[PDB]
Amino acid sequence: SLTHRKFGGSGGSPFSGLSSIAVRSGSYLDAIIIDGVHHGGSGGNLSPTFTFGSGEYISNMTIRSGDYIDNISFETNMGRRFGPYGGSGGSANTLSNVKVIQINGSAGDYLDSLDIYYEQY
Amino acid sequence: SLTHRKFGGSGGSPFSGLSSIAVRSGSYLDAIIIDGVHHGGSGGNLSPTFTFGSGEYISNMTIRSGDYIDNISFETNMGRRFGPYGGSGGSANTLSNVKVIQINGSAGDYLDSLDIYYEQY
Ligand SMILES: OC[C@H]1O[C@@H](O)[C@H](O)[C@@H](O)[C@@H]1O
Ligand SMILES: OC[C@H]1O[C@@H](O)[C@H](O)[C@@H](O)[C@@H]1O
Ligand SMILES: OC[C@H]1O[C@@H](O)[C@H](O)[C@@H](O)[C@@H]1O
Ligand SMILES: OC[C@H]1O[C@@H](O)[C@H](O)[C@@H](O)[C@@H]1O
Ligand SMILES: OC[C@H]1O[C@@H](O)[C@H](O)[C@@H](O)[C@@H]1O
Ligand SMILES: OC[C@H]1O[C@@H](O)[C@H](O)[C@@H](O)[C@@H]1O
Repeated sequence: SLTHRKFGGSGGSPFSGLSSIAVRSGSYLDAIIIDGVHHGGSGGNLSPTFTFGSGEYISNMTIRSGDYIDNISFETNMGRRFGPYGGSGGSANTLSNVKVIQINGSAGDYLDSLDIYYEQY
Repeated sequence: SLTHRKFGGSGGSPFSGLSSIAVRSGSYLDAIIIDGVHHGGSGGNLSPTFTFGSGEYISNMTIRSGDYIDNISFETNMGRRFGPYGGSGGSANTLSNVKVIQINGSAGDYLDSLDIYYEQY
């Protein structure tokens, strides 16, 4: 189970460890690039990079998947969008009214899977 | 509800969105640097960067804090240690037998606070 703990005082401006996302994609997601770190293979084409502002987070997301991640799109709490990138294989699954905290996953030559850590509202 | 969800298939090798950590420190934590992205001020001295290997995550952490983050130390499941860095002020608190998932927080000229998301085992 996901939990959290706060340490420290009340000062300063908020930040998140999740800074940016890009992907390489063709018919599948070949790779996801998190904070500049490449996870996956060398196929497909490189998307533009989406950089989160302060206070910004993924609030809704659609992931198409089967054996691999086929496609990703998301929208933030500030009305910004990323994607869709990828193909039309697999089946869709959507998250709505969330706050994504972290993106982990598994990868080889492709992005096999995403493990999304989030608050569900 | 804090939760997580897996999308996709069974293949590939796990990765984390939290790839590396460094700090600037003196008597306090001046800054935390997450996947190279700086949060905090330019005081103190810059630590080496700690980069997580495959299958490696933070398993134990000690944070000293008061009005700021005074000190951080952690150990991974592979037995590698980071820190301690910072000073001897504040009060200590420890996470034990965890998997750290994400590090968020707040910062100004110093690291004011951390919000650590983790699984407790
Ligand atoms: O995304 C999976 C594959 O889709 C194909 O259409 C592209 O030509 C490849 O480079 C890519 O690896
Ligand atoms: O996720 C990659 C592929 O997995 C297969 O199991 C599905 O049948 C395809 O629709 C999908 O494109
Ligand atoms: O990413 C697609 C695949 O790439 C291969 O190189 C890995 O060994 C598989 O486990 C994985 O399913
Ligand atoms: O970490 C708090 C402060 O500690 C002092 O010992 C250092 O000289 C400063 O550069 C630093 O900003
Ligand atoms: O965290 C910065 C400082 O906060 C104060 O509230 C504590 O009394 C000090 O011990 C600590 O060094
Ligand atoms: O980070 C320590 C301090 O730096 C200042 O610049 C900010 O205005 C304070 O909110 C913060 O507590």
